[PDB]
Amino acid sequence: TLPKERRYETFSYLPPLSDAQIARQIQYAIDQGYHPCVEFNETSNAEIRYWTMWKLPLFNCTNAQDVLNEVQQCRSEYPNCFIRVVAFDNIKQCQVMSFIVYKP
Amino acid sequence: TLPKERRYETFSYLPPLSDAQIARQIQYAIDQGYHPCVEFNETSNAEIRYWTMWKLPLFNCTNAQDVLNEVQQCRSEYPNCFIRVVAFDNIKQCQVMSFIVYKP
Amino acid sequence: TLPKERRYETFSYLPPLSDAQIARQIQYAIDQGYHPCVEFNETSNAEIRYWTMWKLPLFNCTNAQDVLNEVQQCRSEYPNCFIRVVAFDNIKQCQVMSFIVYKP
Amino acid sequence: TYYTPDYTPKDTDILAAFRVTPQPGVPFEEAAAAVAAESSTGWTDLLTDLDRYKGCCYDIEPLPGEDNQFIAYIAYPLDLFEEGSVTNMLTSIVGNVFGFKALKALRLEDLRIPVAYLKTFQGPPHGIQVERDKLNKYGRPLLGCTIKPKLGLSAKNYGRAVYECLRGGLDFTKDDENINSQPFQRWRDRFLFVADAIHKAQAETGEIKGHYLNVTAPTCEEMLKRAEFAKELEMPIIMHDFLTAGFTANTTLSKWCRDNGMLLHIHRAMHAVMDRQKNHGIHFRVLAKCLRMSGGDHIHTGTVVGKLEGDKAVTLGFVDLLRENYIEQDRSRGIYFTQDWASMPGVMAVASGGIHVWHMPALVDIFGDDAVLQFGGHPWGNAPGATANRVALEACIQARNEGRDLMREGGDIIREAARWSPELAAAC
Amino acid sequence: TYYTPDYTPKDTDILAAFRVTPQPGVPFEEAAAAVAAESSTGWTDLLTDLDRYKGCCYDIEPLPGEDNQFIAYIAYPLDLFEEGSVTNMLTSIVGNVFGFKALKALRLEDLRIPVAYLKTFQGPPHGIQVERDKLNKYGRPLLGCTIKPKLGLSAKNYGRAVYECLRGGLDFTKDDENINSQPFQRWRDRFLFVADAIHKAQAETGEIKGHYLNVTAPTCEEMLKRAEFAKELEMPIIMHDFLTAGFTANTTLSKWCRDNGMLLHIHRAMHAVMDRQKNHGIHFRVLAKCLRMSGGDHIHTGTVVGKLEGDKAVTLGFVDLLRENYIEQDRSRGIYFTQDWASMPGVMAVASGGIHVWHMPALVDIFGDDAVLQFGGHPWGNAPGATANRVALEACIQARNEGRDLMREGGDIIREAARWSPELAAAC
Amino acid sequence: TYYTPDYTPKDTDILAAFRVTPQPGVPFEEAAAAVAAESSTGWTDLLTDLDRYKGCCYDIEPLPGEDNQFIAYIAYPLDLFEEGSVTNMLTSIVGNVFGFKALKALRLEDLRIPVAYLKTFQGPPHGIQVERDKLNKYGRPLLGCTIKPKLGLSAKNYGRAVYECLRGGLDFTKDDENINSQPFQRWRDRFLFVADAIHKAQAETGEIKGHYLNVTAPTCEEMLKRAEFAKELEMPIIMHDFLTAGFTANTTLSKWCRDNGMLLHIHRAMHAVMDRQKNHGIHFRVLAKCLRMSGGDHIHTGTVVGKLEGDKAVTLGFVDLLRENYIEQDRSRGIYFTQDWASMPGVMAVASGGIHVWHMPALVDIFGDDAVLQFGGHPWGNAPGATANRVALEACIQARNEGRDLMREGGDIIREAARWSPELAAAC
Amino acid sequence: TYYTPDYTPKDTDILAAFRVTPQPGVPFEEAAAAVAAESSTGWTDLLTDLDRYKGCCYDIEPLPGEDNQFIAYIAYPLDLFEEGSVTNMLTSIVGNVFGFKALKALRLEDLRIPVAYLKTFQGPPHGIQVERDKLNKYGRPLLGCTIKPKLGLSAKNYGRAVYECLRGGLDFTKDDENINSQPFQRWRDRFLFVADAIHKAQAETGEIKGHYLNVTAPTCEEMLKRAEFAKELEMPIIMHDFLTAGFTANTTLSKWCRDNGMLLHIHRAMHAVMDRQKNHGIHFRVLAKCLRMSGGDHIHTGTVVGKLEGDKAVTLGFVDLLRENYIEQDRSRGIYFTQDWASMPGVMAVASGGIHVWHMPALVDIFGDDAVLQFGGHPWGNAPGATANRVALEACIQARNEGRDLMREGGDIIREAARWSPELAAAC
Ligand SMILES: [Cl-]
Ligand SMILES: [Cl-]
Ligand SMILES: [Cl-]
Ligand SMILES: [Cl-]
Ligand SMILES: [Cl-]
Ligand SMILES: [Cl-]
Ligand SMILES: [Cl-]
Repeated sequence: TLPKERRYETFSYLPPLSDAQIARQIQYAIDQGYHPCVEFNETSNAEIRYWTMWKLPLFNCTNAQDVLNEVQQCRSEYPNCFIRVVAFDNIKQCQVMSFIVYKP
Repeated sequence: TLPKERRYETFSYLPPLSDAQIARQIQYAIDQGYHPCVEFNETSNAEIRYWTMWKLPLFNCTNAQDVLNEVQQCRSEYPNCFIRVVAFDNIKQCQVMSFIVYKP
Repeated sequence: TLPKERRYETFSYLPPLSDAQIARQIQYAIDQGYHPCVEFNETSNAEIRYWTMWKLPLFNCTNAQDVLNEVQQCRSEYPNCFIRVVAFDNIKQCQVMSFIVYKP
Repeated sequence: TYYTPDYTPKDTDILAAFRVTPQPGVPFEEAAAAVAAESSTGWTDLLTDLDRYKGCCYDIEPLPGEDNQFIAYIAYPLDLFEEGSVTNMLTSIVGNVFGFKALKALRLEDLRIPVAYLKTFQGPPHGIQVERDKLNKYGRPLLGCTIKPKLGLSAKNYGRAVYECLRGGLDFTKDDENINSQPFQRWRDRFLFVADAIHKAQAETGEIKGHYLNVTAPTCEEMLKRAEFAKELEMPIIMHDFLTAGFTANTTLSKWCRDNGMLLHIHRAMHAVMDRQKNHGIHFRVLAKCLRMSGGDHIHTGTVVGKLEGDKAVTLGFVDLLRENYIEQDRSRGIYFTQDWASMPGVMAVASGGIHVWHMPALVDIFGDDAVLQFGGHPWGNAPGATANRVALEACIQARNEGRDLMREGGDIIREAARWSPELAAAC
Repeated sequence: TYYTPDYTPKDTDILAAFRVTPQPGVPFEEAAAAVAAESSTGWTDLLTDLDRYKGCCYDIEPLPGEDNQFIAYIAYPLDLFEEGSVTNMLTSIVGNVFGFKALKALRLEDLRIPVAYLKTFQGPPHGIQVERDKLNKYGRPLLGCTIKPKLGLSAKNYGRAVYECLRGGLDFTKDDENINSQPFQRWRDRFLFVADAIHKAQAETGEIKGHYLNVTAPTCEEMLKRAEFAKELEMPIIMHDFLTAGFTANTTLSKWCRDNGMLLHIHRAMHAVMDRQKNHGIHFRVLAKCLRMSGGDHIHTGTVVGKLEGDKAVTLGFVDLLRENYIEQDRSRGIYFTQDWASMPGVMAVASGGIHVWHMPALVDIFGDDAVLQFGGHPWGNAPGATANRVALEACIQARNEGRDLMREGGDIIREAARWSPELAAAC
Repeated sequence: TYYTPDYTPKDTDILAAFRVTPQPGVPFEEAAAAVAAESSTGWTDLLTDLDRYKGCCYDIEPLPGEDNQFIAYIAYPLDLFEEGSVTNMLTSIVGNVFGFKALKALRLEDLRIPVAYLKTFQGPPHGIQVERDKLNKYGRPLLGCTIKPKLGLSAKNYGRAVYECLRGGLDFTKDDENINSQPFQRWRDRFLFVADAIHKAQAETGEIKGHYLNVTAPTCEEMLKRAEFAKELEMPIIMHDFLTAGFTANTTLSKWCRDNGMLLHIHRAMHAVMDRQKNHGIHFRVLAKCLRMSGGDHIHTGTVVGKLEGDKAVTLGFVDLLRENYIEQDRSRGIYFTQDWASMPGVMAVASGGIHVWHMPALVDIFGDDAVLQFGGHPWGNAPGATANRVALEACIQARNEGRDLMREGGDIIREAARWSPELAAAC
Repeated sequence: TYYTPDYTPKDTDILAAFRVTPQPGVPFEEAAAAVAAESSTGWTDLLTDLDRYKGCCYDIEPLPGEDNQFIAYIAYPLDLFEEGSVTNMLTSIVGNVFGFKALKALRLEDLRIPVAYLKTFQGPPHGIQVERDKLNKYGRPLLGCTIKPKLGLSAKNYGRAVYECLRGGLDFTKDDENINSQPFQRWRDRFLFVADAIHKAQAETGEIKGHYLNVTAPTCEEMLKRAEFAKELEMPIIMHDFLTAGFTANTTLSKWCRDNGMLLHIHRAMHAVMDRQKNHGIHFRVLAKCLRMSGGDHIHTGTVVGKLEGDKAVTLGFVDLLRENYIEQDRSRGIYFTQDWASMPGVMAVASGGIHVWHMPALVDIFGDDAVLQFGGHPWGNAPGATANRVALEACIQARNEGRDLMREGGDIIREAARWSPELAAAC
């Protein structure tokens, strides 16, 4: 019998990802030429459309660590808040990644 | 990253005013010939249109102090209520001031 | 004081044409590469959209005489019908002439 | 960045040709870049690919003789513009750039509308060829008179003047652009008495008659209500002041005219506010192209009488832009770009202002058949003055068709006709 | 006949002040008469009393210094004009006269709209006072950001930018005047994501937020459909390009806004095509009076930064004409006539173009409370840049109310605030 | 006359590539001419310029191996076709020519739609990018389940099945194409209990859910009524059978979906009647282009499982034609012409038919993110079956993003995930 | 389970006869079960009684001579199908099954529509008997001409051709199926000039005239708007392309025709894409029964000239299915089932393609009275060519009525008539 459990779109069906797992996902985005960004919010449900941006997108540092740093900086300051990583394609002007990295 | 925090219209982006600061604003209204009045409400949000009047408007006292007294009196009777001072221009039948003078 | 008199569109404000004037009109149409045609009808007024075709359009005789022959043969067989010469521009798919040549 | 002299424009680009006057000390290349930047793109920046939304100046053309002036050619991508919207095309191109501080003056001279953009517009509700077929009028220019005085006649006295003009042999009469609905003459009363005048003239002459009933109005609802009343009265044609009313209202009316089979006469009130000074504004040919796209069946194009041969060539240039399917680039006539209209119908050119019978041969020769010749006094009054103009025109057309030279034989042609027409004689 | 220097204007007359440049060898008196005649009346003649329909020049004012220029004052009878129609008022006055051949140039400088004509218009759908009451915002200028880049963001990305700006303390964000509906961003998707952004900012901050959603459109039907969907989303404000769309469409929208409680922000795209050159066109102050009559709640009035004290005085002159009930004649500020608005509501002045936090003290001092200060990058992004501007503003207002002199103490007032606001400090 | 191998096609021409099988003894050049003639023009003749209305064969390409078959390339002028009308485009090209007696068989393989004709169409009401923004779903394919049995469940039982599926982690469930409204289950009851199921799943999971509610109907009125009721219930998505309903109905519904913010899922019932035989009919890729132009947000593209590498390549060819902006000519994948879509939005590919969890890695690898994977029994039922497919999907996407090779490591990826997911394990 | 050779079909069942080609190695019994399963039902399974929703093959009929082909008879319960919906019936029966992999080919040859299902449909808006009563035409076939060229004539030139045809003695002229609304000819102009042509021909001849005005359109709204304008013009008949527009649009139009008294001519553009190959697709007689159900008053049935006696018998078979009340099973004419139409009105057969006067006796003999004979050049033009056909027709009908044998005496009958008709003579 399935349990009832709030979920969080992409990757929320997997066990939580390790900082090393997060950095691999970020590395994929950098290697595709996408622009990673960090965002967080106090809740998540179906009706919420926007989260809040953490600082700004980092536009092309070549290394996944500076982005990870941001995740963990956000995680330590805002530990009651959901956090996720987003990646933008600037060519097609579309979002191509949005994954839950931390849940309270 | 800007924090998420409730605001309160004019002067809610400054440090809460000192009593001497409230007096100087009230004196500006008196010197312009405006009619100051005090009001309070239990909550404040975008959706609330009217607050509750404290007593009556003060209809031409020459001195900021009697208004300030009213603010102090309200603040002590209702420490769980927001308070603001407002000023009316009777010529143009328009409100020309509305600033937050006390929060919980 | 201008009389009240029924007209018949292009050239109806001139003296009725001679057969020689009718021939020069036709020759122009031929020299411009237009396709002349003869048409007749029992009445004329503003509500009438279509006249009746006399035989067929003449499809690239460089002489205006057989066109004129058709008018003459129409005029004599149908002495009670108004008659006219039209001409078409096949490129533009539009009519470029339509002039009255005989009234009962 | 914004000046790219190696860019070759796509067939889908919108192109603009601006006559630029830079401020003293601004070099041409900076002014040209500025023109392209200020008429286009001007952290979220790196969420988009700004390259594909910029205009660019792809050519700077100096102007021999002119002081500190040049032609900037700008290309804009198709995707910047709302489909079907002359309003958005104008806002995007001329919305902003004319106020830029590094320019002393700016004038938009021409625009190349690409086929892929044109197919998003309806264009004229009818166009030249359909209009002749509805009115049954072939092989000659049409003829109109304006009513005088402009303002002041009661609706009924107004209709009397219209009846007398039309019964004389004119095809059309015309509301003044100032007459909408006013205390001395409410629109509904005018529409009604004008319809009576047309009905009488049409029945007496056996020719289709019309009157450009002005529906220019304060609001779109009010404009459409005047249009519907003309349609109720079975009027074949109405009129609109496209610039003072605006292209939003005009595009509304143009579609309604298509939907309802109504002919649409466009008056160009206010054009010289923008289109007159050589250093600044928008050339009338640009406003004319916009009108063809939004839609009208006729448009005033100015007179050619008493104008230099170079003004005349410029006029003929835009008249081709209004009437033809394909117009080749031709700077001797102020055509900056080749313009392909992809079968969008042409608009009738209306010639008016200070014309009389003795101009007739020249008018027919200059404009040919696809024009309205709008006149507006004969010694004997309205109906005789109309007969005079109608016999003159028919005489010119006969002569031309006969191979006579209207520029040399003009007065002769008129003099011959004056011999069997008393009205025409009285007009000389 | 057309020049009557002894005529004294009635309180019901419309008056026009034209700057006139006659052709070489045309005397002032004939040019004056021509301006009056060609902007009015220009056998049936003796059926009407032409006297009561003519404009007349009642005064000719030579211009010391200027070469071959003068001011012609024209008076027009109340009965010439359609009630409630800016369209007809423009067509009447400026429809024709700017192309007259005896004039080298012509500029309409000012109009005196009589009380009796004003009463036939609705005016702003709300006006300064009602607008503050709806928004609950008192005792200060309002604050807006434009979103950048102008074009190219997807609807959703666009809404993200709006949310960050608003949540930082701005009252409004703004669609660019070029954004209507395009392949990269369809209007309905934009309206929807912007409403989500407003709802989230307004709930986080506890302050009413808005965004001027641009309803400028190809036709009146599509404009009203965009307005209706903003209403359906409970948006408090929308925007319209009044000049590229036209006064017919704008008047329709202004009535719809009154009927539906919607605030109306007016953008002036294309104004410099007509209003920029000193010798020819129409002065913006005329277009502003027309907009006030047709209707708007806000209108762009240009910036005062980096402009001479004489340009500043002219801007301030027309700002008063937009906001006040009664404006006294005052040539040093370009006010040619005393203008009485007979209780028609005033329009908020919108100051924008090249403004930053250090301009704040000057902007507050120059415009006072009844203005929108429209900005549009902070080092830390949208929300911090918004807080920086919002603290700067509140600091200046506190300082003003305290008696401090914002022109001398400005930098100080800003430096003091920067001490306890890190966002504001980062902006210095 | 109809065979002109020197003609070079204009960018505004519509091009067609027909596989032609002539009758024994008909030479290729006559069959080609006949294909061009019978799909176009076929005394009044000399009233028109027939040249500009003919299609022409501009190239004949023999087919190595094939018996008596060749590819005829036809060009049609832009002016033949009604703007915005797929109906008229089909009628014109395929209305007639397939019954011509000199042809033994005829198959239309591809069409090159020119930019100038594409701009007259709306296209998908939303398209890939907008749809992800409305649903909030990024960086992965979407997932759907069809409900079983196809027919026979009461509305309420049907909703119970929907809720269990959705609450398990699927984004969408789907009406069978056969279910419209029937004695065992009326559409209004189904719409209402499906909306209850969605609301409960969406509130339990915090993810946006949808169900393609089938509005295919006997008339346009009844189709739009079913649409409006879905809108009234705030459903995000509906479904239409485009071929059995028709393009006229589909175009209507596609415009209504754009007007109302509704997503449109298109089912391709009946396509194998026409598209299956190699010698005769219309290739699906043509039906797919037509559908993109009329409009849909999703369309079934068939499965890739258990098909030859050459059938796979063909599917991938038309999947690109559905999703991309620019598709380069490429015969090895069945693309006969380069196709520029001019920013018309792409349509999501829907893969369905005989798919299970162990196909997951190949499906992600083949289609990438912009696809809906439509499944339709798990041992423990609907919700567990859904969780299995959802974990499997998320495992493959994580693995891919990590650089793992989904074709070689597939089983491993699944086996690893099965270790911490009991539902996925039970499915192996 | 799906093959039940003992099932006897109920009178309320829908029956289908499919010609099946199985893949090599698939036995007939499995292919047959697959056909029934894949066109029907294909834990929640045991919530429903799947028995009462399945199709079954109740009979397998081998085909002597044919290689690997047989007839499968499928029975479907009444409850599967939406009332009044040809769209849902087609979707149900042919939606899916044609792509099943175990079949090499599949063609639907016939359907038995049960009386209980037929009573849910309107059928023809008028039908044969009512149509003759409205047109006042008894005891003979009707006559039509198609206008040539197909495309390119202006609306006015088009109308001239229609007038000349009609006034010669034809009952109807016809729009081409390609003519909807196009740059060279907009629909509203065409409708208008065609109405004038009919009015003039009807007044000159004293016989009711009509022209099948094509209302095929991009959307249902636009189709209905064209239909309403024909109605406003008092046109007796209009035309629709039922397959390229679709059955949803057609059924909408058919109801509208019934509500408004308009006759509906149905053109079968595209039918050969599905209906031509013997091994795969859907036989025309099936599309024909569908059209009768959705509704039309005329349909194209193909010509009988230059066809084998067996093709002829097949055509006559489906012509009886279109016109009669009760049609007995008859495989020598391709009738697979007895079809009872339960008083649903018959549709007029339209014979066209390559017909000339000398075919007249055979046409009358083959079709009898209830047909439209559609021709489309006489040496003397349109009106004489029409007289020739009309005299020829009347000569044949007189001859038949007199007991003459039209197959043997045909040329004689024509020769006798040619003696007193110069137009008919000229045509020989
Ligand atoms: Cl010029
Ligand atoms: Cl003019
Ligand atoms: Cl100035
Ligand atoms: Cl501005
Ligand atoms: Cl294939
Ligand atoms: Cl499928
Ligand atoms: Cl046929």
